[PDB]
Amino acid sequence: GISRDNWHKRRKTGGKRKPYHKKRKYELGRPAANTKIGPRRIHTVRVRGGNKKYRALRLDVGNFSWGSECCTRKTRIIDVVYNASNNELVRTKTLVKNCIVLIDSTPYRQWYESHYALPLGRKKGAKLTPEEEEILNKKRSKKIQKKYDERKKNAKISSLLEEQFQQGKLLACIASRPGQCGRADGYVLEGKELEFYLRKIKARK
Amino acid sequence: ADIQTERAYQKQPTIFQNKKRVLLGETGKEKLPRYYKNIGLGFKTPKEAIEGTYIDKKCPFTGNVSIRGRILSGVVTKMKMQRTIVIRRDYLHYIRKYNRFEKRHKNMSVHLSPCFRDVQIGDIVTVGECRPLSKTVRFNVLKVTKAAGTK
Amino acid sequence: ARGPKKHLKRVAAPKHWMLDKLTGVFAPRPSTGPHKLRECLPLIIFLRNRLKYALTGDEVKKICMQRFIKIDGKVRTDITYPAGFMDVISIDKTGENFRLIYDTKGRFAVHRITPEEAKYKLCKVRKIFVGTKGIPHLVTHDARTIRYPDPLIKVNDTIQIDLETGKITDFIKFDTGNLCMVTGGANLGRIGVITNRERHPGSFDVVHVKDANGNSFATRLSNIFVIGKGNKPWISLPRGKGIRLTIAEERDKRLAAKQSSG
Amino acid sequence: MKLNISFPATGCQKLIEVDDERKLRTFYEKRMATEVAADALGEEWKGYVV
RNA sequence: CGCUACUACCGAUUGGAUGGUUUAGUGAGGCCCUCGGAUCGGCCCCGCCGGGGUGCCCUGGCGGAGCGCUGA
RNA sequence: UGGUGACUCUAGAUAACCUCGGGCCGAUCGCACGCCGGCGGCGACGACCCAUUCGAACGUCUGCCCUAUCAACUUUCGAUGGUAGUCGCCGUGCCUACCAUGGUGACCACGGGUGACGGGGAAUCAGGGUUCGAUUCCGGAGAGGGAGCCUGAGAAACGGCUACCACAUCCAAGGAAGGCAGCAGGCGCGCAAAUU
RNA sequence: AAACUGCGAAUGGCUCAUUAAAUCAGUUAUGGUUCCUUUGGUCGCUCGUACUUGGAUAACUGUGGUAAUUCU
Repeated sequence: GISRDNWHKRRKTGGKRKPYHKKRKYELGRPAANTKIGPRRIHTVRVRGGNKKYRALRLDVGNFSWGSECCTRKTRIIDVVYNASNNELVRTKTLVKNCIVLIDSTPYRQWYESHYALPLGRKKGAKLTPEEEEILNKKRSKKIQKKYDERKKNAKISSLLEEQFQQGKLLACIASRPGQCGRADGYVLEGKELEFYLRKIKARK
Repeated sequence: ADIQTERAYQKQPTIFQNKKRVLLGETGKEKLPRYYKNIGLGFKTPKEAIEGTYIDKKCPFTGNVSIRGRILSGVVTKMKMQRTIVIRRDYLHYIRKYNRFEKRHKNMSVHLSPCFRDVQIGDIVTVGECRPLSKTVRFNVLKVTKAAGTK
Repeated sequence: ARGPKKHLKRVAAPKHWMLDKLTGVFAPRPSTGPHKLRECLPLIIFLRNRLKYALTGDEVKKICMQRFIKIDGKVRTDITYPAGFMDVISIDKTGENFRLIYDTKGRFAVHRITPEEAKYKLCKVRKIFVGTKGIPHLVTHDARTIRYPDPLIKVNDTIQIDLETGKITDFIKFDTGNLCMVTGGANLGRIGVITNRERHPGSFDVVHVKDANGNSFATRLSNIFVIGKGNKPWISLPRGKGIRLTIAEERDKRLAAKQSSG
Repeated sequence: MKLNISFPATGCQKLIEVDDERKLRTFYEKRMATEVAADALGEEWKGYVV
């Protein structure tokens, strides 16, 4: 079927190649796993040596990482916005490695609330939702508030990260191969990487 | 001297560049940590690799390649490819019937890292064997010796 | 092609088995085991070709299936089981124990050992690695994994293990002045004292060895198997003490033995 | 056509050769594993479902 | 230069012979249909008395159907 | 912790994830009769994972016959390289997208021919060579020709399957079944080769 | 005996059609992979009906279809 052999290829000098054998089993290739966004559907393919590969066909959930804070949570994948290989891998919305995706910010935001001791930030319109202000105000002893204050001393979130957190979406990069492991994991874009990919998306649009 | 000249972000995969900093202790770009290794067999890491900024995943000093196998040599003949050059290896092959030799050569396409700048056609380069980096490239330039006929 | 081969042509067999070409087309293809195919000795060769206890492979099968043969203290019923360097073969019914030691001509000698010396063996360690919660491990030429080794044991050293418990009893460091054996190549079977090691990074190291009579030879580091500390061996050497004689002295000794004995 | 009828309650079987089309008409155009009231096969098959 | 011992080239020949050598179309196929799913399956709303932690209700054979729930 | 010439090695630590087609931590057999509602000795068979035991696969450092009445070849179709991916057991234009025009040649590229499988090796000895190697050992390839697969650790397997092409067997004409370049044997081809 | 299960059937044997840096030979590498089996063999390292659980299905018994098969 699909072959990955090099003896069908022209020589370095450009001369033609005459095969000495027909296609072998160990030189095979398989159709791509165009891992779209949808309810989790993963197919298992048996590979050389009896091992198993996880050919993910549909995924909407991934284990992404917030590298600066070292906070990785299970998050929902919302959209793909940039592909460095082909534009059609964004138009058809396939999950491949090193593709830029939109992920939810709710788990990271909630962990940040469990981190929250910062001064007044963006609390203008308020929320007025009871049993949520416990995680921000609470009742706490003196040394617990001292620890929270010493944590606030080293709290610093980039403006781009804030702007993303307002919209409920975060820019992330798929660092795994969904068509080979069945998992769409990665890390949230930060710093110059985030700036570069934001410029890429802006120039594309 | 932009490094990000491709569609994807260029960075060393080992170095984490998103660590939290301190506002009162930061004025200007402080530092970007550089990943480099010393390859074996007594080859010294060039200065431009240690203090450079280029991203080369095939660089023997700042990349993912490991040098193992044959250590060869050759003279640079063509420099018309991105990070890849063509070297020529001349040798004498013995013909037993006539008890004499003949000149023969083979061109090897070897990878040249950006740590070797201003390498000229005719220079003697020491190459080390690595894993297949492309269809024809299997060697990486480890040291560049300036030709005797140079400035 | 298409998966592993299960036969061994008699002329493609290792030459140190001293097989003859007119007996059959095939040689006993040694089974997979702790020793390599080309540097082992199948149990059938030892029991039939060397000890002459059996005339055919069927009789070797009968002997082995009577659970009479013990290799390294374990009963082995496989007639093509690969027994190799320093392996102890104990036959309790006849009350003799053998240690597989190369003779000076590169062949496994029939070297009889006392039952006290049959309770241990020397194993050259091949790699040391740490795994599974910082537990050091040790791999020998015998494919034995020994957990929690002494931190002073490094690669190319030889340990002494008791066969009953399978635990390290002592070890010899790889250093100049230590007695060694050559387990591969032209000098295979020779015994001498290590004099100098030349290190070639990225390539094979070379170890230089001197005999008791001052003959000096060299071989690759992988072929060196240190026997004892200093110039004394920790195991009993064969009838020849590892000295390789030139063909002239071999002929002279043979002629003298022919003359003296009638 | 022949009919191979079995009664699993007793584990008894009997192949009755019938060449009577109007008795077979009740089975036509019906797929396997469908339950058909077989009263047209004979005057003793009343109240039978096969 | 009016005799034969003397296959091929040129054949105003396209008359013939195991002759696949690549365009352009059609087209086999592990059905990898995400449109497909009468069948086959321990509770799912019962027939009813198998019998209990209470000849008195967390029950051990679905007689037996309903694109309602789930399963290859 | 410990290694290598060299790790983005090994080991460790924190935050999490863990597949409809799930994921390892045991629902079973062996004749003797023995111990202060319980314990015990030898085994057999399984099973993740580590150890290159047997390998396989992929890297071309060097070496191969004749031919110029074959001098330029490769690049809608990857040609040489770079970046990111897909696929693959893995490295890799292996494949895709974008980018740069490269890459190979009189030190014979490319093309053609071979009554070319390669090698160990075989036919005279002055020395040097010239021919041969289908053939029992090693490596490769193929099972009428192509192609595609299932199972499996391992096959693109053919004394496995599925098609088409060429032949060809039985048939009640609805259908069914094929692959001796295995051992013997036939026919054919031949100057040329054995016993069902 | 049958039959289910496991394993082997990828070895061996034959032939040399294809194949001209292809195969192959010496050398080296896998720090760029997989590996049934053998041999060592992490195998109470998980912190809220276990005195043994469940659809089945072959062999076997019976009814058959087809001119025909190691069909069913």
